[PDB]
Amino acid sequence: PRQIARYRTDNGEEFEVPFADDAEIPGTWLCRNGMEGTLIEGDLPE
Repeated sequence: PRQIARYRTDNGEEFEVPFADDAEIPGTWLCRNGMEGTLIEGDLPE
């Protein structure tokens, strides 16, 4: 989806990253801090 994705890091810092509508949004992504932040409700867990 074409939304601004927001990954919250271990520090609680929220990270904004604009994706296109062709891209799927996961709840983990390496951020500019060097930590995989968790986007608030994203992909489907197994």
